Amino acid sequence: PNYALKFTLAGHTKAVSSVKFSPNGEWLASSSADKLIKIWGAYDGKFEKTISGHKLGISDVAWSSDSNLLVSASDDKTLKIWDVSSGKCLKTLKGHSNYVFCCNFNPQSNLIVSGSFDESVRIWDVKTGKCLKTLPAHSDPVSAVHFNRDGSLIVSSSYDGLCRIWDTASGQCLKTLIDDDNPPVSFVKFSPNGKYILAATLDNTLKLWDYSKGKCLKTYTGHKNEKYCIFANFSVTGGKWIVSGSEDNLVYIWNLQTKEIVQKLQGHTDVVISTACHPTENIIASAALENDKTIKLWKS
Amino acid sequence: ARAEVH
Repeated sequence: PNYALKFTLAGHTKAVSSVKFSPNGEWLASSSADKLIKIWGAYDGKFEKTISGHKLGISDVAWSSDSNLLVSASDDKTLKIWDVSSGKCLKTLKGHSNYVFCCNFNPQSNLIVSGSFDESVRIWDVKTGKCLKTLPAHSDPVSAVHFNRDGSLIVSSSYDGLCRIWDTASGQCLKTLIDDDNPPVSFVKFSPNGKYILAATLDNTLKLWDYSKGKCLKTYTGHKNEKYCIFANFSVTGGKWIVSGSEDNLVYIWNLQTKEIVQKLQGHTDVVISTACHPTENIIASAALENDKTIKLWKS
Repeated sequence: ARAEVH
């Protein structure tokens, strides 16, 4: 690929924590330690609006499949469901006993899954805002949570070194994945086709697992990741790549099949904590920490 | 939050 810097989005007053493109490709949502969520035009990077309400820093924000809602996870121990068009906070999800770190809607956007420093994973009803189930999932902070293609499964990752797959309906632990070493698992998500799980560990490594067989199929290395929970993505609009931020302030792009690094994006002045891939165009959004505070849009 | 090391 040939990703080139097109726009730089300035606005957050503290480290950016996550960036996500809306499923309809129109917008980019960002969360920050500054307690705010900001919306930007996906193609022109034009600032759209700011959504406020959280009392402390935000670690994650995610879109509902129809692009109408957002859910955010904050250190104020709550998650908030927002109506993007009006900016309204529809519900504040209370239940976690410690910082909420990660969140996602299921495919039908009728449920939300969250991970917390309280070591649990919670499943919430979107319409009522009530917690339906609490899973005693891990023995250390939960770094990521994601639903599979049909929402029947949830994958979670934790500093305890484990990746676990849960049955959404029963809450039973169906599988625990871990390799020959036990470094903290800082991020995890299912692949677009739902067959695999991409997991990041704080030993500078990304791995693609066939969770059904419980085997590691690919390993991606070359970047730096030993301290922060950096997101990773499957880029599918053009070539099939793996994308991730790095602690050396660069965005890394690997060939998913060959595992070779195909490009490194330079420009940020601090750790690239989050990256997102546009659903239809070859566009990548990247966000950096405290010494940088900006979001960058790259196009190939 | 995510911006801080655990």
